[PDB]
Amino acid sequence: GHYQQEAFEARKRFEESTTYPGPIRAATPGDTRFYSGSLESILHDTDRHYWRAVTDDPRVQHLIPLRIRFKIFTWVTSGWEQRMQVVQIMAPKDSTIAQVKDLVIVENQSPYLCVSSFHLAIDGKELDPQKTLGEYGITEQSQIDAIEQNDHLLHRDDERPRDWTVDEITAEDVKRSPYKEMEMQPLQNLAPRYEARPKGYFGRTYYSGMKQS
Amino acid sequence: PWWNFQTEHRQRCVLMYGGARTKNTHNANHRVFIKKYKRNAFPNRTRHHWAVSMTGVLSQRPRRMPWPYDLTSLIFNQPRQGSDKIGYVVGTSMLKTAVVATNHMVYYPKFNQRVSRTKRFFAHDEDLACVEGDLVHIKQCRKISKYKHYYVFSILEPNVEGRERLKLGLKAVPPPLFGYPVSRRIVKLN
Amino acid sequence: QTWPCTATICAYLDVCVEAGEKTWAMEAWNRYCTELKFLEPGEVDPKPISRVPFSLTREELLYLPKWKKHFDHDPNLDVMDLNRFNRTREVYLRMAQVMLAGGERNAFQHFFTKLEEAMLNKPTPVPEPPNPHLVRRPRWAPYEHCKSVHHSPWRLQNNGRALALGPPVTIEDEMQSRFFSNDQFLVHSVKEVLRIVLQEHKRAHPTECTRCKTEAFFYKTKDADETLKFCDDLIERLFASLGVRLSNLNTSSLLSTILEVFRVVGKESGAALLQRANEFLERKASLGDAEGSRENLTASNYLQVLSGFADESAFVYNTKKDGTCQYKTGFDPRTTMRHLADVVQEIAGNPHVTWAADMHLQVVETMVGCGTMKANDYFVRNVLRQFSWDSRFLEALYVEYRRQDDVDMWAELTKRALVWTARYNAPASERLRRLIEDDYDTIRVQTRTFRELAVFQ
Amino acid sequence: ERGLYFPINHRIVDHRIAPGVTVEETDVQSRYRRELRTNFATGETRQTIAPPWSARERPTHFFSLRLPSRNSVTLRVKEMHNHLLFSHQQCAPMLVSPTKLHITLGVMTIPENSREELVKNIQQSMSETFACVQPLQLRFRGLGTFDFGRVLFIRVVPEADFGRLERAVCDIRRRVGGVLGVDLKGNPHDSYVPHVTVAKIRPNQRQQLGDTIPQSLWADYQHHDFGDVTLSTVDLCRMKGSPDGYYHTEGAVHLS
Amino acid sequence: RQIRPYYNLPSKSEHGRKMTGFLTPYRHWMWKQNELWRNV
Amino acid sequence: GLNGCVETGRSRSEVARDLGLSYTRPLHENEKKQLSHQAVYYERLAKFKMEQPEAARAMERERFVRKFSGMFVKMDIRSGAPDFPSTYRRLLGTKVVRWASKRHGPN
Amino acid sequence: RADPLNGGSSMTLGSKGSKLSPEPHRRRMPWTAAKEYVPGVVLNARDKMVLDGVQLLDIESIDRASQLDPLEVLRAVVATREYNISTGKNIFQLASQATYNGRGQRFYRKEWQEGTYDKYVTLSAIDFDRDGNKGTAYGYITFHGETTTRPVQVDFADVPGWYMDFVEERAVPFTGIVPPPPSIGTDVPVDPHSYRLKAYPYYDAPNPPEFVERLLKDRGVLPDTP
Amino acid sequence: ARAVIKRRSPQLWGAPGAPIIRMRGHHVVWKFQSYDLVVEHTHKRRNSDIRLLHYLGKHCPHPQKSLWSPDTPVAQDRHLFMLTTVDIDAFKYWFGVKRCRLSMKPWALLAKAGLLPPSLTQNSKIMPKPLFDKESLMRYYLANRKDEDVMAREKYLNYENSMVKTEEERAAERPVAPYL
Amino acid sequence: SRRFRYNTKFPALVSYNKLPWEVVNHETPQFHMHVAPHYEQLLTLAASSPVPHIIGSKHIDVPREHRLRLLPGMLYLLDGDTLPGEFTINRVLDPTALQYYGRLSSQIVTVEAVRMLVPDDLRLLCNCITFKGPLHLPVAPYASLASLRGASSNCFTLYHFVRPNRPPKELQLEKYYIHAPCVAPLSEFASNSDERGNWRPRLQAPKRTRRATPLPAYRPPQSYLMGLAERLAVVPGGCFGRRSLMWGHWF
RNA sequence: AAAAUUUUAGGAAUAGUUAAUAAUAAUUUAUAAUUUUGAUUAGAUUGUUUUGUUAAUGCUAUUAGAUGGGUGUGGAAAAAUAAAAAAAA
Ligand SMILES: [Mg+2]
Ligand SMILES: [Mg+2]
Ligand SMILES: [Mg+2]
Ligand SMILES: [Mg+2]
Repeated sequence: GHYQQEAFEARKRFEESTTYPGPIRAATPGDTRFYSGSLESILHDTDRHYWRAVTDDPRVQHLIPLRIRFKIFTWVTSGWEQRMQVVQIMAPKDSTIAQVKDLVIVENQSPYLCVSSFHLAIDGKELDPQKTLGEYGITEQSQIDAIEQNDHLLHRDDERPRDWTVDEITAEDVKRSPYKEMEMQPLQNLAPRYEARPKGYFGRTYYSGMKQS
Repeated sequence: PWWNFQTEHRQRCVLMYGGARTKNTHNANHRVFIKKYKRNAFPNRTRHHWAVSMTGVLSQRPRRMPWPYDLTSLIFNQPRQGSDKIGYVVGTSMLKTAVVATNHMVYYPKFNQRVSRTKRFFAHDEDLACVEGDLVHIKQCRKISKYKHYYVFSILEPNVEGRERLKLGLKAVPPPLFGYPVSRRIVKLN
Repeated sequence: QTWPCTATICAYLDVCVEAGEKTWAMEAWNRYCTELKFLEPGEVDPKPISRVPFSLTREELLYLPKWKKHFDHDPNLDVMDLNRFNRTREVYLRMAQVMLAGGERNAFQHFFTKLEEAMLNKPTPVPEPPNPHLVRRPRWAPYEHCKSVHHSPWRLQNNGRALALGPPVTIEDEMQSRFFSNDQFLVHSVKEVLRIVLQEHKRAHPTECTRCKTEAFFYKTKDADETLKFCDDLIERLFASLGVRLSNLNTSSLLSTILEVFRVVGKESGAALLQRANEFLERKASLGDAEGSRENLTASNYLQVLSGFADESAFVYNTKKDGTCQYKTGFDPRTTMRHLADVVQEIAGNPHVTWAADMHLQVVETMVGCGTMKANDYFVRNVLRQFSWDSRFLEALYVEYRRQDDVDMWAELTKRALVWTARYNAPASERLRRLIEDDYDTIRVQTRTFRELAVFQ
Repeated sequence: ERGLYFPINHRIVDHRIAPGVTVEETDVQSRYRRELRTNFATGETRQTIAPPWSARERPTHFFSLRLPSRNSVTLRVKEMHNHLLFSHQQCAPMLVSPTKLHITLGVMTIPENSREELVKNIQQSMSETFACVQPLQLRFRGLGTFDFGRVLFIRVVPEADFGRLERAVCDIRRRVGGVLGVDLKGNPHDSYVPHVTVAKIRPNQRQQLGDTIPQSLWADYQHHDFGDVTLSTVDLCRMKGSPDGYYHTEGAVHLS
Repeated sequence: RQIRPYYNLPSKSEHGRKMTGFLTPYRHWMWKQNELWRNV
Repeated sequence: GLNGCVETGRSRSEVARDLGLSYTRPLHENEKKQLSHQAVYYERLAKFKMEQPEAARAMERERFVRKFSGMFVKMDIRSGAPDFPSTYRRLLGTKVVRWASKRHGPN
Repeated sequence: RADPLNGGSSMTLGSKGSKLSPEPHRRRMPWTAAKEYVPGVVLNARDKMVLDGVQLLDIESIDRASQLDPLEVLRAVVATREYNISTGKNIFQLASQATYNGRGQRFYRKEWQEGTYDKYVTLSAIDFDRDGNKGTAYGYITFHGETTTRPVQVDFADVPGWYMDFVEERAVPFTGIVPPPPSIGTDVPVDPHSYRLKAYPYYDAPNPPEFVERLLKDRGVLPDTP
Repeated sequence: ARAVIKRRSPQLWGAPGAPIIRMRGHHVVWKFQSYDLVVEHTHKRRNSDIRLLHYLGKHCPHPQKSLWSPDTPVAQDRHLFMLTTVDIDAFKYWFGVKRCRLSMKPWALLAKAGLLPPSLTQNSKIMPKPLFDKESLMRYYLANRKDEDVMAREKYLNYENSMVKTEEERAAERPVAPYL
Repeated sequence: SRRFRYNTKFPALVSYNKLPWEVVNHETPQFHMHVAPHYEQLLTLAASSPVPHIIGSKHIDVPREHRLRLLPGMLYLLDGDTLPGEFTINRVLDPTALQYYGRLSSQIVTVEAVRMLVPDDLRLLCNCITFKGPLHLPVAPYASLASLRGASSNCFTLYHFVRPNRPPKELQLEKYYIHAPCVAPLSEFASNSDERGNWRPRLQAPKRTRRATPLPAYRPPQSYLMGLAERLAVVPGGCFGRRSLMWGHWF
């Protein structure tokens, strides 16, 4: 918005200064890992956990915290839900989109995400695995999605996983994949016990951007 | 009304004019100790309980109460009590962890005098400067691990002898000769 | 005893100007900003932060008294380092504005001359990046779960992901004042001075500058001529000083302010404003030596043109004679609407001009004043669904309704307009509601809530 | 079951993500302790940073303490090379030859026109600064990284005569950059970090070598002790690698 | 509470409450009046 | 680099970090081989999840599913008590059988 | 919160309302959104005394010994039909009778046409599930001569409160597309003789005299003698 | 949101709810009974002190003869007295800024004091509750309605800032010669 | 209710209470529900002022390689009916889908046909809408659509490319909500029009001797009602408006 | 998240265990952690404005109320009789 161009322009004018001595690092503190409160809070790199009244010199950001979005199928008791999971890397400024894929693959801790090949895309347009973040104007604020192989098949009943509510789960597939891990047959402590949202939660029509009634 | 005699009482529901509305807790109850165990067999190794045990904390005679005024508050303005401590580093066996012995103060109002007690803390030194026998400044902070709420704020006095002792490959300080006391007699010869 | 930084001084001088009290700004100046310098070739550009920040050597810690070791964050300590970006030219500008506002020519001439000279002959200071605390660094969010634009089937809901309503008020499309070059800041400074002239004129004659509350609105005030003279001399002073350099910078905001001064103080019909603006732009394309390719009047300028037309046709409503309306002496609706029409033709022609609610409002108002009786159709085609509105629309529109042939049309049109108000989230204002109430004997339209009336009695 | 239910190291809030996002819309997952991993662990070091205009131009000359013959340092660095090359021989182009080992006290850009005025004037000021300073015994242990893990060096511990160095350097810093305006890549009111550069990746090399020296090589030597050295000799050197087989030396000062 | 009169719409059900709040138009008008007063 | 920052709150290791100085005591082989073992975690991990995705996905299955099984699923003052046996001693004999003593550390 | 009753005025809990806002008060429960509902209990509640003396069969009783006289079957069908309309008529019971499943017709619920309340629904399209009397029904809402821009699922289509009026002019074939009827302020120029506005945003109705009589005869102003 | 509701003392919303000004006292023989005006939360616990925001005062519901003042032949003064202590800075804070609620009995009290108008529950059963019709109300409103600006300024003075600066104190506060 | 600050409660990996991510299925009617009211707005824009990529001369051609990094999001209008190559053709005859194009076909160009085109590899989509006849809007001369023969040969088509099963964001329609005035009503007073002399002003309201005809007397409704819609927080119709104003609900 | 204050006449060892790594490890790495400045088990006991005596540093009382997890709802578990809290006209 306004911030982005205000600070961009500020940086760009700062770089064209003929006369500047350079900052004194005894006057330019780092950040503290030690502050009150139990939680450990990660902030912007321009920001500190103490009060600093003075505005520090604009720096180019050498580690850009990209966010890459995935679609997961979350099991809730009623049936499957399709929701969103972000993976966040720190990708060096000049890095190549291939390398961004690689960093993204290493950083995900969920078993259900990276199984097949995925393509990075912005507003539905694929990115060249060949070229730099610089060219595509990728910043933290930029919205990056990720698209799997079978994702364009999800409108069918096949690729989309089958919920034991409406579908047979057989000794074929009891031993394979999220079904196996889930332990469909109830145990005393009830197995891994997944989040549940009921059937009448959204009414007769499911969740939408547009009000349908 | 607590200032009125036994016979002077009329109503028990209100204070007529002013003063303190006081409930009488009955202090003399003749409470007693029940003896459930033989003097031979008492079911504890280190200590035996034969009488009525005094209870509470600060209700405990003779009263021992927290004393804010000591060396530590003398030097520091603390936002919260115990937010600053000065102590000595005792041992570093744990990476990025300095154990620190510190003194604090207790006041006995009966005898009108103070005692110094001592307490150990785990402090977090990133970068591992602290050598056993350093005089350090220590502060309260973010919870770091199960037992570490404190970090090393500044080394007041480093240990120069200990550091040069390390540089030569030797331990910072000689290991204590005897460990904890025992109730046995160890006969170990040659 | 907190020493104000340059930013703080700016703010307080803004308060001074708007208050028009020179005697505040003078003491403030004298006390704090005196030694404030400009930036020269030998100056070092944004000065590094030099402060140590506060620590204690072990001897300082142990041997000092309690208070010498007490650090509360004290504004005074970093004042030097808040000032490290050299915002001085702003202070000088504000101070010019004040000396003008308090009606003193010599002092104003002084500050403005210093400023002009420095802007011409000295380097442009490096701007400060956006203050983390005043304005907040935008934090990352996915915009996925959001009420869609069409979420409510009855209207256009604006949304966090994009704006479908369109701009309610025209914005100037210039970066924050500190990001300007020195020449650009010279221009900006002149437009600022003009704006203060205008404000002072409106504080001296609030009656004449308010639209259509009095017939006094249609006629130049005496003292308007000396004012416009001042403005003339000022602008020609700007063309005298800046040379060919003017060809390279944005004159848009300057123009719109110029136009608004010649619309308000001197009162010029819409055609006179368009003429004036075109002559100005020709002047700017000619001083730079080139092939032309004139920049067109930007949206804000056109806003001043149109509001010029609306000033042209304006009525004092409801004389105590139960006489309908008074109009500007020597008023021709035909001419006015002629020029307005081909002007809107011109605007809608140019693809780079973004429309806003206020522009439409000026047009609509000119339509009502002209007795066009097309005001409705324009409003419903171009505005109603696709913008967020004031109730000012419905005010002038009501004046339009009132003039139709039979009564029933009046009534029904008015009622329908209220329904519009309920549908589109216009909170129909008190002014409008009073306008409707006045005719209650004729139209029988109830404007008040039940509860409101009860409570009232 | 073998520890805290919620391990304390895993409690992390990301404030650089918008408020409300993590509660409803989506959850954000990251390995957050790669970033939180500190300056001691990574081995980074914060050098005096250049203003952009100075950052544009290559450095030409530098101040150096010359290491004498028969050093503890040179010997142990040779031992370290042996070990590293036996582990991974992809290091071979990264490593600096033991012949070029020197202590870097500061770096500077001299333009080629004013060259002689500047070298004479510098040399003189340098000789005046170091007039009173007797030789310096400094201690080397530990490794560190400059320029995002591209430069791998041996730290100079502030346990010894180092203190004196700091005043000494800060004087020439205030002469060479303060008095006669010269481009020291930093501020003259700031002190440079002295170091012995061991491995380095130049721009040309970077393609075949990679963008950062993998920490797996030097992890074990990170805190290794290279020993003590006394230093009598200060040089101002231009960087030419073929003139004498050692950095081409434009000026010299003896500490005695 | 919300007052439920006897001439509210009777719900014939054995599985739940016997009387649904639904108002005779009279009751609505009345309620409006009382509530105007308390608005005052 | 021996002093901490009063206004900043940052420790001495922090201002030492910022001035680009390193105070560190000479280390024995313990601390050296611990640190040199820890430094490399991410390279080992990157190599693991590049070159061997199935093994990784197995372990992850176990972790992810574990998060739903177990004692506490959500973090509250009870769950997020750093010292569980200490703050609830009143549970230790009867209800909670995991711990046999109320104190495992200084406090 | 977004839209309070009488602004915040707290002098009584009842002063607020029966719901604080139109919007759901907890975010975790969306269905708490303020709707316009309908007395489902009474309006389902079909009359079982209509099925007295009938002898219905079931679906899966196909047996030869089980079924009955064709006359008995016919009066059974008529009894069942009377049982289904016994409350009012469901949309899907109205729509199957009209041409083109009643596309284009205006379906008003009884209470939408009485008092100052004026509202109806133009039918855009219909999905009959296998069971009639149920389904989904989409359309445009028209409230006081002001119409929706896009179609919407008609709420409470299953509850039997609905009436409509068949007009050949409004009929649309399944081939074409049902146009939204014009909102009277915008698309069609406002006319008094064609359409007059019942009630408008600040209006409300005068007092009907029998209500007044009754309320005074309640509060004890006007006397009432046994 | 309790699984088995506490049946006897229900409330509205979660506890602790918006602070409400209550009258409460321990129950005793009627001859000695006093009450406490107390700002506290909506959901009380066993002892009323746990949620107690402020203590507004004592109120004694026993008409008293005034023996503090000299016996006065004035008719009205020798009616019995009813004594109450109000803390009105805290009251105006809590009620005004914090937006409290009010039970009815304290309302009757503070009405007697002149802090509040008489409550909703105080009924002369002589008069009925009024009727309303909008056209008559409208005629009365068209009959009397003040000017817009007058009304806006009244709302300004009552709700927003009261204390304003006359031109005089301006002239007296603006700097003189050496810095003017 | 406001959105709470951050989630410290549940592990991130597991993600727990999360509004489902809405995804647009092209096989259902729901797709068109999303896309339709945008199209109309889009066309409206095209009728007033020019937008650059809206009008192409011919079908866009790209290699297989660059297919999915160029096409998705692209929306352009063509004069004739020609269906993009390597696209399987689906006719949309199902009435529920057709339904949402109602407003667009009545108050803008009549919709002749709708087509769902899916690429053979199945990962791309083209929504193709064929309009018949001239706009029911007036068309400006300098406007984009004035360069088209199908408006102002009477058939012409809109083409919209998109990925299947994506959120109704990355079909990019929201860039188009720029709003330009239709200058048709003022075209009367321009110096170009010869009907500008047939115009006459009404400056003053005409003397009126009669009040508006009074509304028919109010019949109080006879059936049961759900209670005050004020107190139930129901907006005036259950339709639109603010809950404070109870107009037009029964009483 | 912590800091202080913590009882038994005759006194010994305690343990899903410390610290670093990390959304690791039922077998990661380490010279680990608690204790005689009194631990852990075990007895007794409802913890830091409430009483009684007294000229007085003292002695002598103070109730009651937070008892783990196992589809985890809720803003917060405080959620299975036992009010004396007006709980959407
Ligand atoms: Mg603890
Ligand atoms: Mg026990
Ligand atoms: Mg709220
Ligand atoms: Mg249980």
